[PDB]
Amino acid sequence: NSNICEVCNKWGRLFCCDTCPRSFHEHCHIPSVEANKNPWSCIFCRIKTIQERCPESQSGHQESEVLMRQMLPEEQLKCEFLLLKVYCDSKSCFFASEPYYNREGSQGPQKPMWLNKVKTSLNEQMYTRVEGFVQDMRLIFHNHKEFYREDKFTRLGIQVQDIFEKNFRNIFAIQETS
Ligand SMILES: [Zn+2]
Ligand SMILES: [Zn+2]
Ligand SMILES: [Zn+2]
Repeated sequence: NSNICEVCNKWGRLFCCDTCPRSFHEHCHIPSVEANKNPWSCIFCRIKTIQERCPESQSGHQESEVLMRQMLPEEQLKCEFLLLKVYCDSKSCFFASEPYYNREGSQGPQKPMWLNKVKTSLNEQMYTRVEGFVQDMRLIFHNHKEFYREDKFTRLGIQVQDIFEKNFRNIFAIQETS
């Protein structure tokens, strides 16, 4: 197995996947690495298994249909994985914890949002449809773009949104378009 966490790229107290060479800190993995369970399979392995069991699940889909899906176990897992893929980018640090807004010439958002809040919301089964999760994720970046206006720091929101969107299209097998 790897000797660094797949998500944050640091060593420490790591839990090793039994079915691939990846390793994780406890709370870097999503869901948090399960207490017992030998063997243990990581979220990358669990997603791969879904795909292998239903090869047709990789045919293209319409985003509108994906968003209306109820958060049954497989959709719950796909959203957990998509959230984890965002945390895998180091630029996710800017969006992880609760933000505050005090900048001359800007007003903070009506509905603040951040990655750890989405993480808790998933853990607590607060989303009933995929749409709920995707709306909160997109809100994170939209709030950032709006608040930072013309400051070049706005680009961090663009960059992390692009990682989110690319992974959304891959995980949920959204039909390719120009
Ligand atoms: Zn980690
Ligand atoms: Zn694995
Ligand atoms: Zn089948």
